[PDB]
Amino acid sequence: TRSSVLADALNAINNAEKTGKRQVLIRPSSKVIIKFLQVMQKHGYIGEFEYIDDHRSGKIVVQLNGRLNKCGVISPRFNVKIGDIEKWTANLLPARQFGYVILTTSAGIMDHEEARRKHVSGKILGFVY
Amino acid sequence: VSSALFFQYNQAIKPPYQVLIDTNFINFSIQKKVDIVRGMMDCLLAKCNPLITDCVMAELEKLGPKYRIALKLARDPRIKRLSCSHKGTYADDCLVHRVLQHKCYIVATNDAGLKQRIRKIPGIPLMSVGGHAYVIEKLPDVF
Amino acid sequence: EQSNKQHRKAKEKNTAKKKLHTQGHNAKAFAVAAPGKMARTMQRSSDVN
Amino acid sequence: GKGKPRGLNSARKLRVHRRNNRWAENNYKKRLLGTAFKSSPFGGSSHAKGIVLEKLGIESKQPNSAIRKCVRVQLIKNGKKVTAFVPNDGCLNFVDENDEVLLAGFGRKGKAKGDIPGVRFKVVKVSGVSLLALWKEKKEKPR
RNA sequence: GUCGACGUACUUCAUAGGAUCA
RNA sequence: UAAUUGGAAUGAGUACAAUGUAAAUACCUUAACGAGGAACAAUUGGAGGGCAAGUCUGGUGCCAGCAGCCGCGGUAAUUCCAGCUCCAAUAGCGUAUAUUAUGUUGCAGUUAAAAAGCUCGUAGUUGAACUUUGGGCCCGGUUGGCCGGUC
Ligand SMILES: [Mg+2]
Ligand SMILES: [Mg+2]
Ligand SMILES: [Mg+2]
Ligand SMILES: [Zn+2]
Repeated sequence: TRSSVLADALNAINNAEKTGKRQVLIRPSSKVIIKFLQVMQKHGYIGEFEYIDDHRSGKIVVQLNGRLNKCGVISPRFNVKIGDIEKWTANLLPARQFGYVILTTSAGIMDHEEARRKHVSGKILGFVY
Repeated sequence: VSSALFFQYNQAIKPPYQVLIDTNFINFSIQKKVDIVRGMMDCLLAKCNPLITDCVMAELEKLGPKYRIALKLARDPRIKRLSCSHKGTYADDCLVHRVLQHKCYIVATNDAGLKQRIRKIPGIPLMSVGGHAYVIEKLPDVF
Repeated sequence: EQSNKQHRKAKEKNTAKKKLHTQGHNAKAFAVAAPGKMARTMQRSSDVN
Repeated sequence: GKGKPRGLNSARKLRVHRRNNRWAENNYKKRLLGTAFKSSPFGGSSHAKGIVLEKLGIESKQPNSAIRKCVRVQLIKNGKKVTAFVPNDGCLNFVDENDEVLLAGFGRKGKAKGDIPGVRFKVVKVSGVSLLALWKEKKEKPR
């Protein structure tokens, strides 16, 4: 059955932006989907989006704008130490200075070049480029 | 039969090098996830100056929007853009004319046919991505 | 000029993880702890015989 | 997903699954069970002794023909009798009958104009001395 | 016993396609 | 291309001696000797070339093929590829046997390796969303720019 809700969300965005649509509807929406999306939004990969509220898990509607090449999830949330940041970003990005690996640290959900500055690490969620 | 060439040494190729990229060097770089500038540093162990020709850039722009990440990689600011005095023709032909007219570039490419036609010309080393990195063939200053 | 297509048969009991039990015993269990040393010393002592 | 598990608590499953499906790889079961050498002709060994049982082609007119160069040799470990090449056809005078030839694999990389399928060994040392040291006339054969 | 079922080891059969020329 | 010859150079070796060392030996140093084929005589492998009043095989002639250390004389005599040409590594070089360049990352299962006939099911792995969010004030770190007071 349904296990990763974030994987469903990123796969629905990915499919419905490959084919050229303009706004996407993704049901359910945890706190993690909001924070992962705010990280994608800060860097310009998606437009605004909005959480519509039933009295249930809740749905989101995202406004895409083209600039997104791929996004995904890394499915066992592997613990990542502080050198393994750079082994991870060499495995899953097509050129080692664009795209952001996104990871869950004790100081928030953030990309990797923000977790370099603050000197933290944590688990690993996904990626965008 | 230029004044630099030995029997087959070709000693006008020296650090820092100048490589010419083909259109399917970029594809297999994106596929095997090596990076252009540091990949050539990690094989040649010298500085590099990747160059891309107007015929090749036209070919990249001809692919379309499914291959737009490779185009994003090719418009990168530190890949210089050598301009070429051509009608505007097939890429591999423009590479061969560059090689014959100056004999001081090494050629990074991956198609077998262009590999053969370069190999006839004596003294032109020939990088190509294989496996996991940028293997170089006919360069006598390796290690 | 009608040729039918070959039905590719399905094997019987001859599978590389079932061959290992066909002799007296379970042959996976009589092994060593260092095959490299077994090989180099076995060869040398063969030559010294 | 794919066929395999991926959750972060299934190393035991992955480790056992590799430990079973690894005995189905012929080099693994070959090198742990210790079967690895009945492929090789000699036993485990790299050379093998033998008795010169007789010569072949000693009455063959056509000189330097391969069947002129081959002797027929009984091995002392098994008891099985094989055929063996000999370099430099003049060196058929050195082996007589009941010598101890020490044979090595012939291991030829390629096959020539008039060669033989079937000779697989070659004679290295004849009764202690070595055929390069008799043919070069360094030593001589101690009877 | 030129015996059977296996288990090892090895051998061998299947390679040309297009274009131009005569 | 060299195949004669002109003097200069030196240590392998031998050695008074001193040094070394427990004692020697050797190294380091050094009188005296010590280089023309510098006979003070580098090697291990593989590729080619020719060798006829020779042998052997086959054939649609004088040929071809194998091969050629075997021919007519001659071995204190023949003084012959002076003693055939290249190639690679070189105080090192060759041959045999092995071995080396299963999928976490990262494999494959319609049609040519391999989805159990079927469902139930314990261990095992795995499992929806939700609980402090947000604002306001102050403090300054460490950069970057205008700066460079300086001898
Ligand atoms: Mg099948
Ligand atoms: Mg259960
Ligand atoms: Mg949950
Ligand atoms: Zn051009």
